[PDB]
Amino acid sequence: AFLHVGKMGFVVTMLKLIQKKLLDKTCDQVMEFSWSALWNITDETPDNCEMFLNFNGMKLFLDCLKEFPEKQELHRNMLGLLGNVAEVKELRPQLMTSQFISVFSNLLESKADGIEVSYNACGVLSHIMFDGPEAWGVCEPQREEVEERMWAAIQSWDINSRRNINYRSFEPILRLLPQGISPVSQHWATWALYNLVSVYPDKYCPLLIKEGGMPLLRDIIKMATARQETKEMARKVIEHCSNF
Amino acid sequence: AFLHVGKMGFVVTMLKLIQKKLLDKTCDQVMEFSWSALWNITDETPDNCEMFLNFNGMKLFLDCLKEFPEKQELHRNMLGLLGNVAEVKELRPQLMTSQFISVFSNLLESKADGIEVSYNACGVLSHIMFDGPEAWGVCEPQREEVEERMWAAIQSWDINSRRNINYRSFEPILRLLPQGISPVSQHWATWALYNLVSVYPDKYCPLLIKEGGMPLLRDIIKMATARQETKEMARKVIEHCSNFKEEN
Repeated sequence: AFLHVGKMGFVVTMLKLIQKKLLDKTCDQVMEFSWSALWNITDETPDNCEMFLNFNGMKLFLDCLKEFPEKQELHRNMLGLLGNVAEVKELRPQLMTSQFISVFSNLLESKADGIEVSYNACGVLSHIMFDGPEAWGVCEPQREEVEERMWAAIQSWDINSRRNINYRSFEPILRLLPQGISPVSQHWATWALYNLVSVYPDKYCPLLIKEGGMPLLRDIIKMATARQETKEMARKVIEHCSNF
Repeated sequence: AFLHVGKMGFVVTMLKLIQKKLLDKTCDQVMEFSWSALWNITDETPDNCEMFLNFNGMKLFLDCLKEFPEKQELHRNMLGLLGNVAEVKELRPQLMTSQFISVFSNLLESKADGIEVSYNACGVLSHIMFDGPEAWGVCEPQREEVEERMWAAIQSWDINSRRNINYRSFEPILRLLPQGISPVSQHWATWALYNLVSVYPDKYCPLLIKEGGMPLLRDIIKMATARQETKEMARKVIEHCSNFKEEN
């Protein structure tokens, strides 16, 4: 258990501490904990994502990225937090700026913490791209260029990567499967499931099955808008889950 | 998504800051931050609980309690942390000393931060009681005296108490339902659910339902050996949850 984050204003407490550490130019264990705490308290918790944005958290994120460009765990934790923010459809419009899209697109090539920074940045963009081209009112980083960078990132990851992430539910990922608005978001989501059932089948195969992932992946194989590579990946995900 | 992983260097860093603030005799925001950070990182994370104990956490706890006997926020943070430690079965043997049991039992009557200190002390003791009488050994006070104080504490709390707690999973509470070793621990766990579904149904009815709490509570009501007062609380939880699905 933990305290009541809303009543205690814990999101604000963390962001104030991050601001103090950033001014002292220190990325120590306390700085990294503060971001790790924000990542963890925003999991499936939109009110905490909303409070992060309303307390100017995006500015602290960008300033920390620039002041600490080689701090890999810091980058992982910050991008995990933003991955949770990006799952909230009502908050995504706040991510649709050239400043923010450029950062996420640039992080697709990050080699920090193995694949975690690239993966979480691709997740952020996958939820953004799911809203369709009308939602992309940003002129610089063109949508098609970011999309091609997302395909490049996904294909570059080792499918047997061990991972510094966990999911209590696959529902935000599964929501990217039954749609043709954004094939790249569907491909990211299929890769996410494939990697997890490949490397951690005992935890993630039962999770994927219980939440209805199998019919969703079968539908991908029959889906006109899905790319050949996504259909091939989806059949293999079914493959490992049936063995289970 | 989330990441709940042990971090030896951070547990060590937090314990060192607490020890420093202890020597300074100052329970400032940093002292509260450090204990609340330990509470946060032990949530659903047994590895950080194990590291806390390996790096002398119990002595720091006792010393902070003795140095700062009226600081309610500190007590709430420390007992929150210990509540997470006590969920780990392999770590509970390290809590079985007369020194620690007396401290926890004497917190059952605490009025610090509403009910939070008394509630978390009772939770620590509920997981301890679940281990049975052999684990208690010759620890003092006697196991039956502590059990009676736990019953009394539970009945003293307002069932509609507002709370300074959050659960992301009820797993450690549900673990105390399908067992007959410790009736008081089953009662504490049923109370914990009853309070949360009474006061925060929109959050906790869906969690309890999704995590399989309904069959466990139904089983308590059908168990011939369960205490009627616990059966009636379990029934009220089922009633509240069944009502919840109606509204939605």
